[PDB]
Amino acid sequence: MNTVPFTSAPIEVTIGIDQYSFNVKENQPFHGIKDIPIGHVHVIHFQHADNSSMRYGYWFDCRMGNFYIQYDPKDGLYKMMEERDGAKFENIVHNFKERQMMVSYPKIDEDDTWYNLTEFVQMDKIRKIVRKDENQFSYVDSSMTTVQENELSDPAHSLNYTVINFKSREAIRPGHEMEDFLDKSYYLNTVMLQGIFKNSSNYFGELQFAFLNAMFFGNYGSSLQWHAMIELICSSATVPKHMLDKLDEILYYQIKTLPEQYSDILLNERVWNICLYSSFQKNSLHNTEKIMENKYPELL
Amino acid sequence: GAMNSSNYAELFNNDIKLFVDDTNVYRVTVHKTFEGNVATKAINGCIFTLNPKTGHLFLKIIHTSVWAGQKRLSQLAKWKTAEEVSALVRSLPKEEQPKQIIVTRKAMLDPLEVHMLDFPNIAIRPTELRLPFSAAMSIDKLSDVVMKATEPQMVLFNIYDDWLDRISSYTAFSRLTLLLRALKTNEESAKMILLSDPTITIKSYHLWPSFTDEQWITIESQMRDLILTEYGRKYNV
Ligand SMILES: Cn1cnnc1SCC(=O)c1ccccc1
Repeated sequence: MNTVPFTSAPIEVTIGIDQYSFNVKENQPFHGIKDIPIGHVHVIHFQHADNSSMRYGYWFDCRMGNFYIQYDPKDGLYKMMEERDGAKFENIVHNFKERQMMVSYPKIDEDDTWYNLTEFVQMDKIRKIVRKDENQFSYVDSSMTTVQENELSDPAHSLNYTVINFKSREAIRPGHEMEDFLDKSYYLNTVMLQGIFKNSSNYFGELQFAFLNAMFFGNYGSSLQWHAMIELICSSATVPKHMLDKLDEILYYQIKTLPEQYSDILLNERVWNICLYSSFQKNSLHNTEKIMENKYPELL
Repeated sequence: GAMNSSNYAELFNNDIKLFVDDTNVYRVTVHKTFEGNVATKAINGCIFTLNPKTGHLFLKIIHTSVWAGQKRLSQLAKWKTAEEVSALVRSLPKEEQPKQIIVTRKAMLDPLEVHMLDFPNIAIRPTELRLPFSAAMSIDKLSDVVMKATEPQMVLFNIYDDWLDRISSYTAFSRLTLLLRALKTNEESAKMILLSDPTITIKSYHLWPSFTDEQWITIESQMRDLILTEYGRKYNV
């Protein structure tokens, strides 16, 4: 079990840790989060009480270093930092635990939700999408645009998701125009899987990361990326059986976790109706179709 | 964006553009089988690709052999149309290639866009106009060359004959669309109007009769009457 201590909490803020969240009052004696499961990436995120504008946060993996949070009054946000002095860090954490000034990561034993949402997500791939090589953790916020959004402006602050574009020369073989547009298997299997992602685990990792940034930060370009990666699979007649089975599980847990009240903005009617009812894979996503129909029948 | 009443004069500026109409590409007769089921028999078709400024019509004849062994022919027809338009563009010298292609049906947008990815600077546009180019096969000489074709063939016609010697391309297009609208609403009546007087002939190298300026005014008035009429005979007014 690992710990992310806080120097202090000078401004009133709602703090998220993965799918959990709690409110901290202005100058409340809060000194961090303990008992964080090792073996998974995590995200610690923030919404100030006075400016619900800009949700922001940090992806991290406690195996990669000792990280803490400290409010910066100049830049006006809670910043993640790495502590390189291991003994200073352990002494800080032990003091804060003794004084019981930390919240406990509140995982139910039965509960595999976070695993199921992050199964293929790896910190090393996160750090290639979010480029800031001097830190071991990655900042994301509501306003960051994607490389593809920038093509249609600050590149250092961009989400470098893999560009997917169904009407592109990358996606369409000369002479197979109709074939490749109507059946995207070539683009999925040769261009993206064999060529760019190398395997389906990396593809699923990026899909999962895009969903999580859409859900936790309302990041619009991340939602576009998530739906594009779903649509590319669903619009392919030829998909490995193991990928379809895994995709069904992935989407099931994403739809299960989505706040009911955010479905109007986070779910694209066209993609979902196409994927569940028109596409080649309309009959291949049984778990996802069943939860979508019972939880969001309006969308459909 | 989309082409409508607001931006109508743009058709006659000096940026090369082509209309593409695919309504006559896949054509069938529907008939009964010996068992009393229904079946289709394809007949020859054509892509109608027209420069509205010059009158230049690139009539790509679609021979029924192109459909042999193929499924979902109405879908294929849109992609075949886009393949042939793309081939036409690539065949033209750079300075003759269009800067815009306007499709008369929105279902042609994605097929043509995908086929023209190599030409990012050619704009593919829909239109809100209800243009009567489906009536092209009511023009006797065009119907004749399509139905006689025994293989794929491109034929060139000036759809304005020599009218641009005497009128502008705005006025020529307006006459063309009036004639075609008439032929679409009541083909028999329209053709009666055009050929009633045996002394006005169609030149061998023309599609329409050799009307004087005065006779065109009479003709155009008779076509307007027809279109309003049928619009009464239809709606009872
Ligand atoms: C010159 N030519 C060749 N064939 N018919 C013609 S007469 C109309 C014309 O110039 C034209 C040119 C190109 C395409 C369509 C029409």
